[PDB]
Amino acid sequence: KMVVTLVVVTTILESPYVMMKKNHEMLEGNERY
Repeated sequence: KMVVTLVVVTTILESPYVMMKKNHEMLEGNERY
């Protein structure tokens, strides 16, 4: 074939500021919180 030639945002779980979601285990990323 053609051959080539060569922001960390921290927080803590405190209500109502940061709370867990309902399906938190079934989500990933920033949508978990």
